[PDB]
Amino acid sequence: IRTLLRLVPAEKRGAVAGYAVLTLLSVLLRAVGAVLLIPLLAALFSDTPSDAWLWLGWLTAVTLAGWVTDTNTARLGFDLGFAVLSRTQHDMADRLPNVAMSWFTPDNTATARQAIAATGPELAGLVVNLLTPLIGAALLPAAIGVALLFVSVPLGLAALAGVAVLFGALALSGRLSRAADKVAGETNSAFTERIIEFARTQQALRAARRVEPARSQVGSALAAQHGAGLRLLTMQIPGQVLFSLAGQVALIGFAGMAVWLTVRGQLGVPEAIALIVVLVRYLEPFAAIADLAPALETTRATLNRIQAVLDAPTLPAGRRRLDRTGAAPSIEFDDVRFSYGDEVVLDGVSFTLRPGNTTAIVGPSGSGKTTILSLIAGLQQPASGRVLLDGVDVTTLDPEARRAAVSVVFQHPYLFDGTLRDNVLVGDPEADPDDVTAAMRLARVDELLDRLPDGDATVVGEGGTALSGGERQRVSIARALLKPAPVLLVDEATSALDNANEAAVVDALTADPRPRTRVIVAHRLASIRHADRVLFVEAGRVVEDGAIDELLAAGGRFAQFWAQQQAASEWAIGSTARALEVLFQ
Amino acid sequence: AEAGSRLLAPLKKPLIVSGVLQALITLIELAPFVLLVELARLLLGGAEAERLWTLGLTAVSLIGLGAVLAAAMTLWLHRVDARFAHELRGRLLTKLSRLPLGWFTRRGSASTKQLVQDDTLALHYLITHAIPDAVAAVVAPVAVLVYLFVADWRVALVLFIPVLVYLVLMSVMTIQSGSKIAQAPRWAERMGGEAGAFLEGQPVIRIFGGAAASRFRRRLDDYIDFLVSWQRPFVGKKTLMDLVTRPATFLWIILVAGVPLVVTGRMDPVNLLPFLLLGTTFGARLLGIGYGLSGIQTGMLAARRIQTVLDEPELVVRDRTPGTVELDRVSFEYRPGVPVIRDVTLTLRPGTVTALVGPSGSGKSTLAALVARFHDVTQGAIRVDGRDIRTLTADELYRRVGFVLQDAQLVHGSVAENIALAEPDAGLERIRTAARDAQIHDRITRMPDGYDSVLGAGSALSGGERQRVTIARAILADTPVLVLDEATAFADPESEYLVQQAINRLTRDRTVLVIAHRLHTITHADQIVVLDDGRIVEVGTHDELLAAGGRYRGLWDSGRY
Amino acid sequence: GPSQVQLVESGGGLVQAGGSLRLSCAASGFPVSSSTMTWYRQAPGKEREWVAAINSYGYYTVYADSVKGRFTISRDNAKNTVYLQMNSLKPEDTAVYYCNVKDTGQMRESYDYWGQGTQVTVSA
Ligand SMILES: CCCCCCCCCCO[C@@H]1O[C@H](CO)[C@@H](O[C@H]2O[C@H](CO)[C@@H](O)[C@H](O)[C@H]2O)[C@H](O)[C@H]1O
Ligand code: NI
Repeated sequence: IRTLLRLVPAEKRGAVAGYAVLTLLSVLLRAVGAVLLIPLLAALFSDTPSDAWLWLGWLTAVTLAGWVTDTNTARLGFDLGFAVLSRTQHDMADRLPNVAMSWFTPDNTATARQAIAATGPELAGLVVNLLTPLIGAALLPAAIGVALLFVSVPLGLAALAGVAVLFGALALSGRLSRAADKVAGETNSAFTERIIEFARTQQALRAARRVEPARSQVGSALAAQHGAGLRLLTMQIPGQVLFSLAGQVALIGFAGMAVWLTVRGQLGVPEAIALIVVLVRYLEPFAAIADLAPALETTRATLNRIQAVLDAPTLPAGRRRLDRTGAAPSIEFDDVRFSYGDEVVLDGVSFTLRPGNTTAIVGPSGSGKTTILSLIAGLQQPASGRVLLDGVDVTTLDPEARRAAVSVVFQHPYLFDGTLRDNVLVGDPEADPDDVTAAMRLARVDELLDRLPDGDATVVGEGGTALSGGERQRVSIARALLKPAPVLLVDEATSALDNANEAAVVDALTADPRPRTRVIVAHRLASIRHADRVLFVEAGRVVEDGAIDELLAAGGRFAQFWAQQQAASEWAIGSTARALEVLFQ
Repeated sequence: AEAGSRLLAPLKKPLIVSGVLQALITLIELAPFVLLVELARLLLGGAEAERLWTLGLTAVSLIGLGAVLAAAMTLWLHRVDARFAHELRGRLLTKLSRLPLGWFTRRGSASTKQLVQDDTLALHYLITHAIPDAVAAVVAPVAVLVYLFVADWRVALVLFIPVLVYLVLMSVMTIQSGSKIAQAPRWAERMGGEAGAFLEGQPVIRIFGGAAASRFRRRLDDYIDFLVSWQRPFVGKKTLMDLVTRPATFLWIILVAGVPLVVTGRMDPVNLLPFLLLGTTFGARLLGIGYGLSGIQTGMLAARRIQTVLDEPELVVRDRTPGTVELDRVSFEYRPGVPVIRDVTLTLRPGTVTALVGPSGSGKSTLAALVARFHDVTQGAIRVDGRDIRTLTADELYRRVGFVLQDAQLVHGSVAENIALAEPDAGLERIRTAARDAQIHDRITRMPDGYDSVLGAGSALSGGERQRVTIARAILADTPVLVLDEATAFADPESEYLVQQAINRLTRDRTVLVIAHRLHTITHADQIVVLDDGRIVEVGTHDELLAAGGRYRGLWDSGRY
Repeated sequence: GPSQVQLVESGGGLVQAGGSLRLSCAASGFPVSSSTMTWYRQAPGKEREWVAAINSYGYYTVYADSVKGRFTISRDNAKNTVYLQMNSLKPEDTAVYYCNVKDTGQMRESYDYWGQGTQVTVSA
C-alpha cells in the first residue's frame, strides 16, 4: 500500500530506490541458479556421468554474486528499517497536538496509543524480516519463468500460465481462511458478550430476583449458539485441508506425467526437482508470512489513522489579535452550528457577550453548554457560523494568539505527575513568584499546602502524596488564574465535599483583579449568583437570555431552575412532612 | 501453575492423541518425497515397465490419506474444544451467580471486552491448534535429518555446520546484549504509560503551554535510542551474515559436497537425491519450533486465570438450625490480615432512618454493604427479622433488603421492564406510579417511544435520569429494609433536585440505612452512627451528637465555611 | 442618596520624562476593601485602557505590561482611598487617568462607577 511510501524518510529516497533494484537482481540471480540445476544434475548421472563440475563453477558464480547483493540489502534494510522506525513515531508525536479534539474518541485514542508505543522493534526489522522476504518470494515463481525461457519456451510460458492460476488458488485459500476467522471472532464475541452482560447486571438481577430466569435464557442461548458452531465446522475445513493437498497434487501430478508421458527424458528427473525448487518457497513462506502480513499491515493502518486522518484544525494564522491586547474582549456567536457526527449539538446560536462581564450558561445537560466553551476556547470549531473575539474570528487566529487568549478550568483537573507548584506554573512558566503566590492563594491552594510537609514542592503524582478531588480542582483553578488570558472559562465540576473548592471558584470569578471576560457552565447558585448575564441553553438553542433579577421576575425556565437549586441545598432526608401526595414538589 | 493444569485435566487424553496422530500425518506428508526419489531411481534401474502406474498412485494414495487424516483430526479436535468451552461457560454462569455481590464492585471498572475474548481465543489455540502445530514442527525436521544421515553421512554432516554457524552466534548475542535483555520488556511496558498521559493532556496542551509535549518525546527518544544502541551494532553485521548462511547456501554446499559423487564417496547420485529436495528447506524447519510453543504458554496463562475465577470462594449457604435489622458483634476484612469493621453492634428499628457517618477509613460504605450480603461477615452475624442473612437465599434476602447504590445497572429492555424488574407482572399503572414517585415520569412521556423506549445499550437520558429509573425499580420492589448511598444524590449535579425528591418517596415507611457524606442531609435521621476506623464511637440524634462535643461535632464544624 | 457612590481623582499635572507622580482616588458610598479597584487611562481620541487593579482582599495586584515595573497600586482602608505611584513616566503615559469600581454581587447587571479623572501630561 501507500502506507510504506508515506513512512519513507527524507534524505533516504535514494537508498530505497537503489534497494528496490538492488534486491530485484537477487531474484534474477536465484532464478538462473535454479535453471542451472537443470543441466548440472542432468549430466551428473543421467547421461554421461560426472562432468568435472563445470556448471558448479558457474553456479558458484551466481550463488556468491547473490551473497554480495544480499549482504547489503539486509544491512541497507537494517538502517532503512531503523530510519523508518525513527521518522514514523516522531511524525505522529508532533502531529497529535494539532488534531481536532473531536477526533479523540475512546477507540481512536486506543489506536493512537498502539501506534506510538507497541510499534518499536516491529518497525525496526520491518523491511528485513517481511518486506524483503515477501517481495522476493512473490516474484521468484515468475523469475524462473523468464530464466527458463532460454531452455524451453513451451516449458517457459507453461510456467507463466501456471503462475497465475496457483496465485489465485492461494488467494482464494487465503480468502477462505480470512473469511473463516471473521465468523470465528464473531461467534466467540457473541459467546462472551452474553457472559459480560450477565456479570455487569448481577446486582440488579439478584436484587430483582431475576438471576435464575436470566441464568437459563443465557445458558440456552449459549447452548443454541454451541450447536450452530458445531454444524459450521463440518462444512468448512473440507476445503482448507484441500489446499495443502492442492500443493502436493501439482508436485506428483507433473512429476507423474513427466515420467510416463515422456519416456524420452530420464534426464528430466531434475525436472521433477526443478519444479520442486520452484515450489519449495511458494506457499511454504506465503502461509508462514500470511500470519504476519496483516499483523504488520494494520499496524501500518492504525499508524495510518494518525497521519492520513490528521483532521488538523484549520487554524489559519492570519491574525494575532494585536488590537487591544490584554483587554477583556467581547464574545460573539453568529449563527454558530455544531454537530458531533450527525446529531445536532448547537442549532444556530446567536449572542454577544459584552466585554468585562461574566456569563453563566445553564441548561439540561444537553452538552451544548460545554460545546459553547470549547468553541470559544478553540478546542473545536463551528460547523457553520462564526465565533468572534472582539470582531475577530477565533479560527483566523495565530496558534500562539489563540492559545494565549483563553484560560480554562475544565471539569477534570488534568494534573500531571510532578510537584504541586509545577502543576500551577503550567499557566505561566515565566511568571514572577509574586503572581504564582497570589494565584495559589486565591484558588485556596495554600490551605492544602499546610497539610503538605514539602509545601508546593510536594510531588502529587503516583510516586508522591495523593490529592483529593477538591484539592486537585483548586490546583487546576490556580493554573488557570496564573495564565494572564483576557478570557476565562469554567466547566464547573466542583466537589460537593469541599467547601474550600466551592469558595475557590467564587473567588476566581469575583476576586480576580485581572480584567477578563468570564463564561462558566455551572450548577450551584453560589457560583452563578454573581453573573451579570445568564444563557439558558435547551436543545441546542438559547431559549432564555437576561439578567438574574429579570429572569427570576419572568417566572420561566431559569426561575424554576433557581428555586430547585435553592431547595436542593436545604434538602434533608425525611423532612417533607408527607406533603408529597398533593403537589409533588 | 496447578490452576491451569487442573482446568485442562479432563483433556489430557484427547491432547496426547492429537500428538501421535499428527506425528503420523506429517510423516505421511513427507512420504510423497521419499518415494519420488524411488520413482526416479526405479527408472535409473532401467525398469520403466508398463505397470509403473503402481508407484504413481501410491503417492496419490498417501497425499490423500494425509489430507483425510489431517481433516479428520482437525474436525474432531475442534468439536472437543467446542464441548469443553460449552461446559466451561455453564460453569462460569453458575459461578457468577454464586460469588458475593461485592466481588463485582468495580471488578471490571475498565472495558474487559477484549481480555475475555483474548483469553478464549488463546484457550482455543491451546486445546485445538497448540499440540498438532507443535509436534508437526519438530518431527518433520527430526525425521528428515535421520533420513538424510542414512543417505550420505558427510553430506549429512556437511549441513550440520551451517546450523551451528547460526546457533552459537546467537548464544554470543544473548550474552553480548546482557543489560539490554531485561530493559526492553520493561521499557516497552513503561512507554505505553507516557503515551496515555500524552493523550490525556491534550486539552491542557491546547489551552496552557505545559511541558507534556517535551516530557513525552524525551521518554520516546531514549527508547528508540535504546534498541538502536543494541540492535544496530552487533546485528547490523553479525546476523547479517547468519541470515545468509540459511536461505540458499544450503544448496551450494550440498553440491560442492556432491562433487565427490562416486569418485571418492562411492554412493549413487540419487542417494543424494534426498538431499536435493529436503536439505534445501531444513534451516526454516527447526526455527519454527519456538513459534509453536509460543502459543502454549500464553494459552496456559489464560487457563490459570479461568480456573482462578473458578477457584474463588462463593457465598457460603448456611443452615437456620416491619424490617428489624440486628447487627451483632459484626466484623469484616477483605484480606485475611487487615481489619475493616471492628466488633460493631447496631439495631435498626422498623420504619426508622439510620445514618452512617464518619471520616476517612470509617468503613461506613463496607458496613452498609454487609447488610445486603455483598460480603459475608468474618465475625458475628447480621439478622433481618430474627433470621440471619447467611441462612437466606437470594430471593428471601433481596425481598427484604433492597439497595440504591452508585453505578446502578439497567438491563437490556424497555423502560417499563426496567422499572418492573422486581415484579414484571405488575400493571403499567403501577409501573407509572413508581415513575412519578421517582420524578422520571415526565421525562419518560417526553421520549418519543415513552415507556416503550429501549434502555441498556444507548439511551437519550442522562446519568441522573438513569438513576431515577433504578429508583423507580427499587420503589416498585418495596423492600422493608433499604440500604442507601447518599452519593447518588450529587452524582449528577444537573439533576440533584429531582433525585432528592425521588429519595423522599423511596425512604418512607421502611427501615432505611444511609451512607451519609454530607452531614446536613441526615440531620433529621432517627439514629446517627459515627464510625471511626471500623468502630462505633458515637450514636445519637443530630443535636445529641452536637452536645457531646466529640467526633460528630468536629465533623459538623469542619463542614462549615 | 445617602449611600451614593462617588469617586474623585487627584495627583495629576505636568512633569517631564523620567519623573514620578502619585495618584489618589477618594471613594465614597462603599468600602474600597469590598470590591476591586482599577486604574484606567484614556488619551484624547483613543479608547480607554486599564493600567492596574488591586484585589478586594488586598494581596492580588495586576499591571498592564506597558507599566509593570514602573507603576505601583496600593490601598489605604483607613482613608478609603486608592493610590497609584507611577515612576519613570514615559510620554506614552500621557492620558486622563480614572479609578473604577463595579456594582456586582447584587443579582443584577453590573454597573460601572467612574470619576471625573485627573490629567497627567508627561513631556520628553
Ligand atoms: C470547557 C471547555 C471543554 C470542552 C470539551 C468538549 C470536548 C467535546 C469533544 C468530544 O467529547 C465528547 O463531547 C460530547 C458532547 O459534546 C459528549 O458525547 C456525548 O454527547 C452527545 C449527545 O449530546 C453525543 O454526540 C455523544 O454520542 C455522547 O457520547 C462526550 O461528553 C464527549 O465524549
Ligand atoms: Ni480453530
